Parts: sequence; C-alpha cells; structure tokens
Amino acid sequence: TKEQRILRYVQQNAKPGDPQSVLEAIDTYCTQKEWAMNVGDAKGQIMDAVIREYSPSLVLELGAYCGYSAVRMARLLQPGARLLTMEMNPDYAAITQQMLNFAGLQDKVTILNGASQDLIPQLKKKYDVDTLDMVFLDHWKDRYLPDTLLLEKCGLLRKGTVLLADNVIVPGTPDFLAYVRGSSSFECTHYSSYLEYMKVVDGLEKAIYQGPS
Amino acid sequence: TKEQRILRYVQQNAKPGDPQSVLEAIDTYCTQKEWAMNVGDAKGQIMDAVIREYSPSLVLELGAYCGYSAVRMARLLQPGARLLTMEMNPDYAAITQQMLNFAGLQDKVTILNGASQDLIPQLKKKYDVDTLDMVFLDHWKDRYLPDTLLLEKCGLLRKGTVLLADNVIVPGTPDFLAYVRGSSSFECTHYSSYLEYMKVVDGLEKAIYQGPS
Ligand SMILES: CNc1ncnc2c1ncn2[C@@H]1O[C@H](/C=C/CNC(=O)c2cc(-c3ccc(F)cc3)cc(O)c2O)[C@@H](O)[C@H]1O
Ligand SMILES: CNc1ncnc2c1ncn2[C@@H]1O[C@H](/C=C/CNC(=O)c2cc(-c3ccc(F)cc3)cc(O)c2O)[C@@H](O)[C@H]1O
Ligand SMILES: [Mg+2]
Ligand SMILES: [Mg+2]
Repeated sequence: TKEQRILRYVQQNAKPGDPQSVLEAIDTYCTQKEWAMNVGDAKGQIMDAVIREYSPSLVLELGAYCGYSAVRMARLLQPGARLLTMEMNPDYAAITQQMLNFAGLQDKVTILNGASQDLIPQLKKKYDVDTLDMVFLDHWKDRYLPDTLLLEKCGLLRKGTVLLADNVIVPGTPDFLAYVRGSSSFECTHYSSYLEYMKVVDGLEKAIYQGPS
Repeated sequence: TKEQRILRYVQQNAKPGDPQSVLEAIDTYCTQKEWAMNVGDAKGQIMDAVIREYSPSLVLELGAYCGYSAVRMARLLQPGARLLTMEMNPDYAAITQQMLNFAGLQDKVTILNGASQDLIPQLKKKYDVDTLDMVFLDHWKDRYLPDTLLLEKCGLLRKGTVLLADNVIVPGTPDFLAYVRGSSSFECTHYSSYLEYMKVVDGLEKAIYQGPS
C-alpha cells in the first residue's frame, strides 16, 4: 500500500530517534513520488507555533493516518506531556505506531484504535482524562462539528481548551466553521496557508502523423 | 458566470489589441481569484515554442472555452495563416469571440459552434480545408482518441501533421496516449510541465472554548 511505502521510505532514509528527519523524509516522498493527505510542512509550521505558545499538557488528535502530525506534535511536548491519537483504520494505526517508534516518541503517545464517536465517551474512564488542553481535528471533514458537540457533551472541554482544525477551506468544513464562528462559546482565529504538496505534474504530448504506413 | 467574470476582467485591465496583455490578465485572475481550465502560462510557453518551430499555415483547436489558447496561438501565426476552433457551448463560444475581438486577432480565427464529432466531417466542404498542419486537443478527455481516429478517417491528416495534446497526465488521456505511443503511424514526444494555477489556498482555524456561556 501507499502507506507501507511511506513507512519503508522513512526506515531507509531517516535517522532513528530523530523526529525532525522523520518529518523531512515523509515530506520529500510525498512531494516527489506519491501525494498523501498529511498536514504538510507549511501548515505544520503554524501547528508548531501554536503548540509552542500554549504548551499543552494533554492533546487529543482526531485521525492519525500515517503519524505525520503525531510526530510533529509529540516532539514539541514538554516532559510528562501526553498525546492521544484516534485512528479507526487498523492498517493506518499500526503504521502510526511504527512511525512514532522509529522517531523515539512512543513513550509520549497513546494510539486509540477505533472510531472517534465510540471512543470520545470512554476517554475519562479508560484513559484517566479530566479535560483536554488542545484538540487537533484532521479526520473525515463531515465529523468535525459532530465530534465538537460530542466533546462538549462529555465534559472534555474547559475554558481555554484550544481546538485547531485542518482543511477548513479545502476540502472544507463549512458547517463546523460557521458553527464555531457564530457561537459565543468559541473565540476563533484564521491562519491562512496552502494545501500540502500541490505542484501537480502534467504535460503535453506531441504526436506527428507519419501516414498510412 | 465565472466565464463572464473573466471576460469583464480582461476588458477592464488589458490593453485593447495587445494579445500579450490579454494573456497576462487571464493568468492573473485565475491565479488569485477563480481557478479555471485554461492551459496556463507554463504549458503555454511550450505551446509557443512548438508553434514557432513548425510555422503552421492552418491550425485546428478542439475546445476553445474562454479563448485563452486561441489568443496564445493566433498571435504567433504568420500573415495569412488561419486558426479554426471548435466549441460546443454557445455561452463559451461567444466569450471566445469577444476575447479575440478585444485582442485584435479576430481576422485570423474562425469559431465553429458545435460538437467536434459533428463538425470534423464538414471541414473540407464548408470551410475549404485540405489537410491540417497542426491540431491542438484540449476538450473532453475521453474524446481525444475518438476524434483522432475521426480526423484520420476524414483525410484531414497528412504526413507531418503535428498533434499536440494537453492534460495527458492530469486529468489524463490514457487511451489516447497508449494508442499514439504504440502506433507506427505517430512519432511521439513528451514535454513535462505543471498543471495550471495550482497553489491551492487552505488554512487552519483556531477555536478556543469559552465555557458554557
Ligand atoms: C469519523 N471518526 C473517525 N475516528 C477515527 N479515525 C478516523 C475517523 N474518521 C476518519 N479517521 C481516520 O482519519 C483519516 C482521514 C482523514 C481525512 N482527510 C482528508 O480527507 C484530507 C483530504 C485532503 C485533500 C487534499 C486535496 C484534495 F484534492 C482532496 C483532499 C487534504 C487533507 O489534509 C485531508 O486531511 C484516515 O486515517 C481515517 O482512517
Ligand atoms: C466532445 N466534442 C467537443 N466539441 C467541441 N467542444 C467541446 C467538445 N468537448 C468539450 N468541448 C468544450 O471544450 C471545453 C472542455 C474542456 C475540458 N477540460 C478539462 O476537463 C480540463 C480539466 C483540468 C483539470 C485540472 C485540475 C483538476 F483537478 C481537474 C481538471 C485541466 C485542464 O487543462 C482541462 O482542459 C469546454 O469549453 C467544452 O464546452
Ligand atoms: Mg488534513
Ligand atoms: Mg486543458
């Protein structure tokens, strides 16, 4: 699979226990061999600056995929801080675990195998969670708003909890964006950037007719 | 419509009778306001170099859309040379005509209103055509191969007729590309480039929870 190819490329090219090199290896392979839905380096630098500002002790990530953003966030956590990341595809969750293992970040991250709507109500009881400091939304785009309402209902948000959402323009999360921007329960800020790895290769073919034979 | 917006933008910003400025006006508007399926400047420079090499006396264009490539090709034709361009959408063909009118290139171009499969067999009789020197393919991608076989059947190709096809990688014309590359009746050359106007804008939203009220 495309996702196995990515993991193998990192294992052959990155330096073990170096999270920065793992990120660069993923970025190169997806810019010049196979496009994949990682957050990418340009939005990733915005992610970095937001995490550095708030220094969250407990982060929830929705949709781990190959682990690109788990590595990006875990490397910036302080000693003792934790990240929990939810991934419903068993293939993808195993890849994310090997990615973090290779990065040396495995001790800070806990992968949760299942669907957000099933797991979010089990967070406090099964994972000793009180409230989240930060939530990163990057799963199916029509589930951002439903899961936000679910996190509120389950008491996982506190005043000051930072939600951070990818792809609010492309492919777009229009119901989520209208809700949070119109609600007095959320103060919103927009960080404009560019979709990941989008120098799309195409070409012209010249075909010169030679005659009947 | 998006296509009216493009034409109006050119009328307000380009210099009348200057084909180069008309091309730049289209390019700016589609890079920073609305994406549209013009060939674009990067593949357009390859088009330019191919036309300059072969100096065709008679060019057929399949799919005029807004007239971007009609203007690009007509401005490079020698005195007396002709371009015929087929466009089945009445809205689009009227825009292409106003584009060329504004560029001052109207005298070299003849717009044909209808479907390629209907018009290609009427070319010689109704438009005094013998054989084509060059054909530019940029219409529906599944019609490149059918129309190529139709042009051959109707006797419109001569030895040395240059076919030049856009989008052979993205969105792709896989049956056409396999056919011409495997056929002894065509000598093929690939010019690698990049899809037009593809710095796709996206962003992150930060939404900070404020509490129940
Ligand atoms: C619904 N509850 C859920 N609970 C747990 N995991 C869930 C999940 N939904 C989805 N997942 C997992 O999240 C991941 C899904 C992410 C969906 N992302 C996209 O569609 C996406 C798509 C693009 C994109 C870019 C260009 C384009 F032309 C079309 C799409 C860009 C992105 O950054 C994206 O994030 C998978 O790993 C999936 O198994
Ligand atoms: C079939 N016979 C025909 N005879 C006469 N005119 C015909 C025609 N078919 C189509 N047309 C006209 O050609 C034009 C159609 C062009 C189709 N082009 C594309 O799909 C296209 C699409 C992209 C594209 C780029 C990015 C992307 F994500 C998806 C698509 C890029 C391009 O350069 C393209 O040319 C219209 O003006 C239509 O009315
Ligand atoms: Mg994303
Ligand atoms: Mg095209």
